Amino acid sequence: DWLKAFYDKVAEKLKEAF
Repeated sequence: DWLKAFYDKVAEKLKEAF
């Protein structure tokens, strides 16, 4: 579940970025 966690966490950082 930590991975489902790194997934949304990756789209969040990339969301702010661009």
